[PDB]
Amino acid sequence: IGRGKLGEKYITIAEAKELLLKRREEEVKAGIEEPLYYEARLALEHAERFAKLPADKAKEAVEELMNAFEWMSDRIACKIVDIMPEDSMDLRVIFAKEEYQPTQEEMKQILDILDK
Amino acid sequence: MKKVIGSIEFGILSPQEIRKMSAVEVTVPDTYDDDGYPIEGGVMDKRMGVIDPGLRCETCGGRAGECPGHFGHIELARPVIHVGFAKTIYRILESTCRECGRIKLTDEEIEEYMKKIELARNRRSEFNEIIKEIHKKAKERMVCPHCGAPQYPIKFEKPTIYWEIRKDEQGNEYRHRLMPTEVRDWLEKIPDKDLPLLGLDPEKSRPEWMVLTVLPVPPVTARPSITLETGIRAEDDLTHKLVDIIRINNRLKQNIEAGAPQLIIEDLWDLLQYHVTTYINNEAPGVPPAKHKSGRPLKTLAQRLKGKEGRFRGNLSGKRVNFSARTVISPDPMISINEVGVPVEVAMELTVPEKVTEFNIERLRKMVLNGPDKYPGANYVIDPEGRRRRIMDSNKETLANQLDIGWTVERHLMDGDIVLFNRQPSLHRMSIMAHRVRVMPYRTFRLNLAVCPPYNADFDGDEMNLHVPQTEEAQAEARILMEVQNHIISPRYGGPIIGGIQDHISGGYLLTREGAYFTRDEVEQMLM
Amino acid sequence: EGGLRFGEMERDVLVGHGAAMLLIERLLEESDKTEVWVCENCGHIALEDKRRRRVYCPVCGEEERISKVEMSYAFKLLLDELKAMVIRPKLNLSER
Amino acid sequence: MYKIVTVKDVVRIPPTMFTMDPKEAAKIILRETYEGTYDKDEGVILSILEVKDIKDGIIIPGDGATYHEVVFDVLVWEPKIHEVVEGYVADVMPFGAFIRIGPIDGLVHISQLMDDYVVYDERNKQFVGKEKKYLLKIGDLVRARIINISAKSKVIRENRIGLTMRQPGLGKFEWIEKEKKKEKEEGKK
Amino acid sequence: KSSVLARAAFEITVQHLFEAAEKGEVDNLNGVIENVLIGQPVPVGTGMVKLTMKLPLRPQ
Amino acid sequence: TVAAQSIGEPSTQMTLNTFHYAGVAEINVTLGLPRIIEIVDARKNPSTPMMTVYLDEEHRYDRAKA
Amino acid sequence: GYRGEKYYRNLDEDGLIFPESKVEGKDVLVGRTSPPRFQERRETSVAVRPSEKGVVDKVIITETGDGTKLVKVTVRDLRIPELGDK
Amino acid sequence: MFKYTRFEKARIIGARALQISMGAPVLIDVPPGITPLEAAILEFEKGVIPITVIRP
Ligand SMILES: [Mg+2]
Ligand SMILES: [Zn+2]
Ligand SMILES: [Zn+2]
Ligand SMILES: [Zn+2]
Repeated sequence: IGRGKLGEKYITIAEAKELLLKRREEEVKAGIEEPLYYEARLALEHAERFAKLPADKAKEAVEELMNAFEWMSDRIACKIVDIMPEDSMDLRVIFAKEEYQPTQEEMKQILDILDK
Repeated sequence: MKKVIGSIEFGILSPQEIRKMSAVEVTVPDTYDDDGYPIEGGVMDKRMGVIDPGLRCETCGGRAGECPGHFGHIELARPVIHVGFAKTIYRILESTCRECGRIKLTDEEIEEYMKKIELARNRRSEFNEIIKEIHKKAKERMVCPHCGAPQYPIKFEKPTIYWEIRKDEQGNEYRHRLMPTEVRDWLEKIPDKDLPLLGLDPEKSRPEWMVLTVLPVPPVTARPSITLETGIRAEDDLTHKLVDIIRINNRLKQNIEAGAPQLIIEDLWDLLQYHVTTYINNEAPGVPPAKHKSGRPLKTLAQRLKGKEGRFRGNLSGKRVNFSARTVISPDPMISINEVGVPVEVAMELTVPEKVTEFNIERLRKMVLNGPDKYPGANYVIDPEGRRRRIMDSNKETLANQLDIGWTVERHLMDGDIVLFNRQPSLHRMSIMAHRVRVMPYRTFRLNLAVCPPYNADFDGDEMNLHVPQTEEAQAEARILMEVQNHIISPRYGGPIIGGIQDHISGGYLLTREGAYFTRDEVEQMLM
Repeated sequence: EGGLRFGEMERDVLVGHGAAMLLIERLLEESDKTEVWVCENCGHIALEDKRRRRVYCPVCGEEERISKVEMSYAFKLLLDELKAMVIRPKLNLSER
Repeated sequence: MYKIVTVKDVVRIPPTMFTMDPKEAAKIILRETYEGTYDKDEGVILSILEVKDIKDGIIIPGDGATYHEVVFDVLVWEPKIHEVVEGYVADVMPFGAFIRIGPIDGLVHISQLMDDYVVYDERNKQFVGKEKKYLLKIGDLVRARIINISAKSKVIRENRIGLTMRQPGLGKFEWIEKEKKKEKEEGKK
Repeated sequence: KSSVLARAAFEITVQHLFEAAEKGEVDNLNGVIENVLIGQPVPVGTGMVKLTMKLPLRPQ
Repeated sequence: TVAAQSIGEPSTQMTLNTFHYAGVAEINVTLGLPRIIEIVDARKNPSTPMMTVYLDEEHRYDRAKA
Repeated sequence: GYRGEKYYRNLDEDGLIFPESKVEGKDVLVGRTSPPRFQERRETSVAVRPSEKGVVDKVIITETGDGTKLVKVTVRDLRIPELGDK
Repeated sequence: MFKYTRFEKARIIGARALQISMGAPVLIDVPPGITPLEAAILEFEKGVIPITVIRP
């Protein structure tokens, strides 16, 4: 990427399936033979494999995870929203992805939020 | 997306950098083999590049033109002294100490010199004055302040020879001949904190690097070989000198390994040092220039850069140019002062690239149809892709039809085109001006006579040069800045320069003299 | 079929007129056009690899930043000739 | 993994596009240049969403086009080591399973497939279970941690991603269900 | 003159080059001669003019 | 550059060989091109150092006092 | 290195130009092929200067001092006075 | 504008001529057969100029 970085935003795959669909409609109404360029429908299949999470409700789950506890970074909430670790052992598994393993009552409230 | 060179920082090279930069070590002192096929490890090794057609290099491959050329290296058996840095080496040796390698300066003197040297370090002259003062103060000392050792005086000889007077019995101070090895050991021990006091930075100029251990070999393209009448393949003098170095240091390595009497080793060391000295600078004072077979001194790197015909001036400052012509000048008062009569033959050869747009498609199409033999025609046509075609009678119609927006046509010169007109020598600014083109049948440039005083030209055999700008910005600059009518007033004294000469003044006097009268027919004819 | 000589005096004349782009066109554009890659920390001429399709710094071992710069053939040869001696010219790059 | 960043840059607008609005032309040019390319420090550039604002142009000598500084945002799938990725497996090869981890496909080595002795199918060519008979199907997704990031060049297809499967919590959804049943049995006892 | 190349082009090229190498001087290329050597626009006359333009050109 | 050319172009016109004859009531001084070269090169001492001594109010109108 | 066919258009079969023939520039006067040593044959013909023109006046065949052959050809050109002549 | 020096006028005309040659449309009707440069001069003389100059 070019000179200067002006920030970043971590967004769920359900938060970009609709962006890929915007590209889809734009290109087809443009008359392009390919509904979208290379490396993009391959990502669209991955998006639609777990596209069952509503994008807006996904972001609601994110913001509830931010306001639930302070050690939360939007990438973590993104992956929890993507994978739905309703099983406690699975949430220990993502806890291992993190550098540390916090309190499991926090995992109770992640289970609460995941039911959105 | 391209970048430009904003600044250049000069520095001295290092043996490690030489080793990393080079792609081959040249050990075989041979240039060429039978039927070409350069000897591997020779002075013409294909690793450094390829010059002749039909062969590829190995580092980057490609045609002879495609290969930019790559550097080699030669690892010398024993260190030698660089010619250019000889005087600096002498000053460093006679200023710094021998044991600790520190300058012969007191700590408080070092502190005050540090304070003043940074202050206003921009100017070069004061910097050199401070350097000379420090050098003198260091030289005047006898015993090093840091260690109580007698710094014996050191002497210098013009062909890079140092033989200090080492302490002898009864203080005779016998002049021990210094060798580059012990000089290298002397220089390496010098610390880096006081390096600025010696006029040296601690990054791109290390005193140890000042003495050679491995030297590079210029790429084969940098040392081209020109085939003579009988295919002699006479190479550049640099190649011959390199062959000499390789043979000499090969034999030096052999007698070093054999452990022969060290006198022969010293003699070979001196021969190698002299050869390297000639390679760096063939004209360096104190050495005999190395002439070629016909008694002509070789033009090494130093002479290659310097001189009127050297690299720096006469090769980048000025060069031969394309799209130019030269012929004699004849007078013509019937054209405007901002026009030049151009022979039709020159117009057919010189061309101006024109991009095909909407408002000139018709004219360009017609002129392409004219071909390259009728006057209002073209020579080459450039398609939008980039490939360039040549106009011929077989493909005139097809090329004319294929012409469209975005194409480029190399048309002949036309009336109204802008060109550059110059006469040498170019004493002042007005020696080059821009005139509009007007094509004429014969073979001489036609220049209006009122424009003679600027060029300082007379029609007694003088010759003038004509230049045709090719890019639109160049054409606009020539049209707006250097038009003839814009330079009527001279910038030397603020008066007119392009005025009447000779017959103009005399005929004016004849016309407006007292008693002059003209009839009806004369009046009408002269007014028309 | 040689070309005419555009000496130093003509260069000073063209400078005196103040035509920079005309000077560029007469000097560099129509003779010895060149392109060269250089690494952005040493300034040494980066060595492209036709085999690996990748540019790199042989002295520096760098591939993260390599830029392509236009220059004259005479200047490239002068840099080579300076590097023939112990002179090391370090090029600092800038963006327009 | 999907993420959007905001980056400033300068765009070269050719004179042919001098009659349209600057924003649309800048979007087209950016789509041409920064798209379908894997950045070494960022990941695979996927799509330019929209250019936030565009400045004026600078006429560089010798070019004739206008260079405009611009700020814009792009969505990029960014790989990162030591993370779980839920990708479609495919193109299983006797050295490694090829997991469609997004725009790029990741590699799962035969040994990484399973804790048991290294096994891979020959006739059926997906998976032969020597001891635990745990099998993998191409049409089935699996979730896998990352062991290495391959960052070679700007192009995507050259690079790959190494994913492990031995670690607990990762496997075929059938294997995950079996492990969950084992955990439930252990916790109920 | 601060520029090394400018001084070298005039006279005594080799000595000036070696002296600059010793001192480790830096050439900022702010003169006519250096820009001519590298083939970049000289900073006099038209070489100092800077231009901008509004993109949405209306042919009218 | 304009100033340099304006000083240099007329330089091809003055006589390098001046009169070399002071005559009467004059002192010979280098003229033409050599004088200009000496001025430009700022030689530590000129070829013909000649001074000009204007008189004060007294001794100016009186030849004998002159 | 074989140039255009039109360039060798007035040479006799022995490789020498016919006297009193018209040449106009870049036309071959003596056809000569050199050994490929720097299965081919380099073309090393002697041709008129690119910008000149005239008529062949005389052709001389001699044996040089070394025993090899030597050929000298002279081309005459008419020069009517025109603009620029001194 | 306020006043155009010789160098600024030359620069503007050159830039406009280059743009016209590379494919930019002309905002003034022009006679047929004209070169791009003379079209630029006609455009400048008419007074329609789309390129402004930046002063320190
Ligand atoms: Mg004369
Ligand atoms: Zn090569
Ligand atoms: Zn000491
Ligand atoms: Zn480097």
